[PDB]
Amino acid sequence: MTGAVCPGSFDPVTLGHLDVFERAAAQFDEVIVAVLINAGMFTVDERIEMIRESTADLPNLRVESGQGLLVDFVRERGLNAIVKGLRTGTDFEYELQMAQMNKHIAGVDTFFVATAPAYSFVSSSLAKEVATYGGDVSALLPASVHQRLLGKLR
Amino acid sequence: SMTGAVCPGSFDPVTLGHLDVFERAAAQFDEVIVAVLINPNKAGMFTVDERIEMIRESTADLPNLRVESGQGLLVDFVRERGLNAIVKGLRTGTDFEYELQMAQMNKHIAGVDTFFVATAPAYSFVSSSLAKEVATYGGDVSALLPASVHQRLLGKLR
Amino acid sequence: MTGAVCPGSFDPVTLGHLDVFERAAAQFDEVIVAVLINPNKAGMFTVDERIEMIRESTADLPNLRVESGQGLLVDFVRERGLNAIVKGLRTGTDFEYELQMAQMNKHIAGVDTFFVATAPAYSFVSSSLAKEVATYGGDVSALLPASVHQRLLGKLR
Amino acid sequence: MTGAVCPGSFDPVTLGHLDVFERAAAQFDEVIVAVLINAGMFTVDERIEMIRESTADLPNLRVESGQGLLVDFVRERGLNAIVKGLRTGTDFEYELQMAQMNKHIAGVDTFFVATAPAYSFVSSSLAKEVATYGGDVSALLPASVHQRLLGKLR
Amino acid sequence: SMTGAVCPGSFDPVTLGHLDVFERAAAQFDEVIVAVLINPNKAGMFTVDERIEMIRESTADLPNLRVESGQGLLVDFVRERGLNAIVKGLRTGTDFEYELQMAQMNKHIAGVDTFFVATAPAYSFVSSSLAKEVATYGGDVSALLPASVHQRLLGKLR
Amino acid sequence: MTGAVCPGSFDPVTLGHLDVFERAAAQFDEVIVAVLINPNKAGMFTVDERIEMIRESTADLPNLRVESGQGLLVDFVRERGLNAIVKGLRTGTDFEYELQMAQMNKHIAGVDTFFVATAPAYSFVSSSLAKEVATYGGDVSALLPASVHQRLLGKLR
Ligand SMILES: O=C(O)c1cc2ccccc2cc1O
Ligand SMILES: O=C(O)c1cc2ccccc2cc1O
Ligand SMILES: O=C(O)c1cc2ccccc2cc1O
Ligand SMILES: O=C(O)c1cc2ccccc2cc1O
Repeated sequence: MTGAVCPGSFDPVTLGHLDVFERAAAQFDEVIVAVLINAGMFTVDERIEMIRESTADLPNLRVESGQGLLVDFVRERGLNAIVKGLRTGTDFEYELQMAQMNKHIAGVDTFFVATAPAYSFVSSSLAKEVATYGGDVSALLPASVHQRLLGKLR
Repeated sequence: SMTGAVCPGSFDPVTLGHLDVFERAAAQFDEVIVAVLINPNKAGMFTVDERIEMIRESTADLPNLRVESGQGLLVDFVRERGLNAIVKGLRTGTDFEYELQMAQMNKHIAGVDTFFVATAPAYSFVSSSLAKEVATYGGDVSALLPASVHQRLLGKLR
Repeated sequence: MTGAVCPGSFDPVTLGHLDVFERAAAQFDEVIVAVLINPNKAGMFTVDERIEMIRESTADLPNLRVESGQGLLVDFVRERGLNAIVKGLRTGTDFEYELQMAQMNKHIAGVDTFFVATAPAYSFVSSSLAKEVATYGGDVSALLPASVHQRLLGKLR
Repeated sequence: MTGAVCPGSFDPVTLGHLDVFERAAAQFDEVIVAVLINAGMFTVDERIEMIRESTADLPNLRVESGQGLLVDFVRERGLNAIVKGLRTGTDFEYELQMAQMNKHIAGVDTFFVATAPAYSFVSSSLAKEVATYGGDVSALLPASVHQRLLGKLR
Repeated sequence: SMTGAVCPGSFDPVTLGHLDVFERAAAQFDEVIVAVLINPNKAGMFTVDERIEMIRESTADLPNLRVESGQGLLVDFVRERGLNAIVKGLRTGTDFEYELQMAQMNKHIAGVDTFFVATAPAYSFVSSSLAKEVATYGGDVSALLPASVHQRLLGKLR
Repeated sequence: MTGAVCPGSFDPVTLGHLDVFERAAAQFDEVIVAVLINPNKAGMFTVDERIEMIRESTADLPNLRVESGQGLLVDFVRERGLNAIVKGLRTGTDFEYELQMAQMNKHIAGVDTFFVATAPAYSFVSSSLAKEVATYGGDVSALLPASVHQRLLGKLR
């Protein structure tokens, strides 16, 4: 009965995120993608849909929204592990501070894994920015997500 | 002879990480001034008087440390009090590259030195901002703050 | 034939920037300083002021020119028939973010980014820190070109 | 049937290592501590004994020695995950390079987890050095290990 | 006008990460010299001639790039050839702080500039040393090295 | 009453080190430069040479003294009734390792470590890089005190 939570705002989910989801799904019996309710581009419902569409081939993964402390989200589902992806530009020092705080207040472990090099420079924010000015980010997002992004811009 | 250093911050609220730095500064310098920043824009959770009071309660055993508020250029605060050293603490999550930039700038414009000290591992992941955030949602940060600060913090959230 | 673009908001240009401009001008046949303007946030200096301050402090570099733009840097670069960006490094540079942007810029447009460390004397000035220090009276005269310093004090007063 | 490998030379195992072992053991069904055969202080057999003694309360953990590529060690046991601890002084950039190489050549994922703050500054090398000159490292090593270290020095 | 840069290393053997840097330098400078270090102490896997040959095969499409061996101070190699720029690549695992130190030193003693460029993500985790180590134990690094280098490497291991 | 120890192998002392010595001497009542010797590896300079080069370049600091030692730094510090180390930071400093050692030193002996950044002009010299550069003829005269430079060239010849 192993399991981990993969947190984020995912506005929108990128192939970097999906790579991490797939690795978590391959190494834990159960994975929950935790979508933060927090001024963004997609609604929570749209963000969940896009992740669900992109993870249809991962039977042991589900997608849920949440608010407040991540460790409460994790513990209320009977788990005590977080899997977080690393990419170029991740503020790792801040992630370490939060990992140590999260272990202290709730006994939740955080496992970090590097995203694949091909997806190591995409972020939700940079993808939106580049797409806004007509840059081609189609190789960096799930095909579904890419078309919905184009819709939001145009 | 008379040595001295300034320990700067907003301290909203003071944490055990801050206190650890205060104690080390007070042990190594004849005089220490904790400089509490007043910021006219972003008003935090505690007033400047409340922040000073919380620092004074926490540093009651440090006779050579005093607490003062201030505004503007830190190196002016320092030099106005006849000193020319700043002691700053490092924790997990400190933007150290930015701290180094500011240290080199402060040396250049006013001849003030900056000494960095790492907080104890037990207190290395607390920050004022993260403590407030965790406490707001009912997380237990009582092991990371002075006892009286924790009491006051619970009060401000109700 | 060779050429590079040196990008920034330059609000105002510092001696750190000028050091990088000079090195690029010495190593490439042409250099274009790209003054990138955000149409949705005014800086301290207008575009014409920014360009004027750069021109006055680069007058001894015959192969350097200054132009403003907005939107994607790689479009600015490519529309001028170039394929290289030269970016300075200083103390406090978010290099991980710069690397992310460099890899994205190469991916979307085939543009290369070359980083160069600014001289130690100029390694701790930034436009933002110079403005902050000068706002509260600190002496930044040694860190900014003559074309900038008193104009900066002017804006603050 | 989840599982991970925790690699090292462990010469000797520290409480920082043990903290990582315990977290891996809590989050994966099976954990293998992989002890490198590589000029050190303890023999491979002694290093294994010390880890086994220190992990007696972890029923799903075993300890084995090995040589050559770590990913071959991992894959030959039917697993494809490595759990590696982080401490103050870890050369993380090099660990990331190796993680990306290991994923490329064998499809093995590497999960990084920060050791507890109390154990974040001990290393096998620094513990030996300090102990050699009479420094007290008893709070940083398993009680068994500490006494055997004293034996090797005296 | 005539611009130029030197790309230094031991290249034992050259990798696709190196080649990526070579290609970018050759695209941006009128002339590029790949400088192959001879070290009298630590003799690696390939002789200097073999290393030069492997680089030349890999750079056959770069007419403005040439390969030369050298010894001693890199800035002397650079200045002796009438140049004053070095182009160095960055990958995962590069000791960048040390590279910055050396760049500032090289500017100070000889007025030589150093331009850093990040290798493509696909080639960002290969290094000469790690490629040899993985290959020695039968790992497949053929996607990370030029085709002829891979062939030669398999030969040296038998 | 107050005091700090400035440790290193100082083989040879650089202007980066001297900058740190001067700042410590200005901020503490006494400063001891601790020349740490490895009995199992000879450096370029003997202990007496190292100490002599430091004394000659610190003659204008009346509250600084120079002593050699070996073994645990914290024993050197504590046996002199002190409890503070002052260590310089430069470009290329392995700060993560320095932090690890600082936390260990606090744990085993209660000794505090204060880090200070050396001046930008001296931020890229190290004993090791100065020796390497000078070995192959590079000019490091501006990075080392007069007490060192020609003695260094002497050793290399
Ligand atoms: O930082 C996050 O990504 C985050 C995601 C959450 C997702 C669901 C509930 C709480 C959450 C808290 C977070 O800090
Ligand atoms: O950044 C600070 O912590 C700071 C504190 C001050 C405290 C008193 C006066 C000026 C100050 C300036 C600062 O930048
Ligand atoms: O780096 C290691 O810690 C390591 C441990 C091993 C342990 C057993 C077999 C191979 C191994 C290879 C390694 O690189
Ligand atoms: O570090 C190097 O890669 C290096 C290469 C050289 C190549 C040719 C001549 C001198 C050289 C000096 C170096 O430090």
